[PDB]
Amino acid sequence: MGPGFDFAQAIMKKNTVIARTEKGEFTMLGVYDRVAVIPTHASVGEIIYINDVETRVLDACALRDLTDTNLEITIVKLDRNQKFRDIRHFLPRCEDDYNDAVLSVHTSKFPNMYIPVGQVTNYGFLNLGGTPTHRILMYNFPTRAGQCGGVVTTTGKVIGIHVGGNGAQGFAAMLLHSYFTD
Repeated sequence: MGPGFDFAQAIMKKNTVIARTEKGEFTMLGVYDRVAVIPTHASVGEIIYINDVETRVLDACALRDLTDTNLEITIVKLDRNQKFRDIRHFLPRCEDDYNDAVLSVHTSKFPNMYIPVGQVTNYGFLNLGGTPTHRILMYNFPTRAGQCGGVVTTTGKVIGIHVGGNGAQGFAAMLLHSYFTD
């Protein structure tokens, strides 16, 4: 409907796949080459379904900060026959607050879904499902089951992936450029 939804759609149309684990279907953001991200609670194993294709996982790493605190991001390298468009130049370098963000989801349950979530706070610490978690972004939208892995964007930046909610607020894990230096 506007330039925010334009940037979000450009990311969804080229840089997302539907990932299925034993814990459900997730939006999955491809970042570069065969490297993607997913919430750590997806519990990625040796095999994952990518757009309903059985795919070997070549590597999977649950990120933690240097205080050894959960970040809720898992970086996956996929045994896929095709590379993602490289979007690392759209990743923030530092922790920040944002205006006018969109949360975008693409699953069997929620195809072509875009939510204007508004202002995004650098919230920091969250007890997420009982797990102390750092680098959390917060937005005042009542997000629901099915939106985990959703991509959070502003115009020109891919800033996070949706990892939870409390019924009134939604929470995303930061994406930082430094996670994807090769």
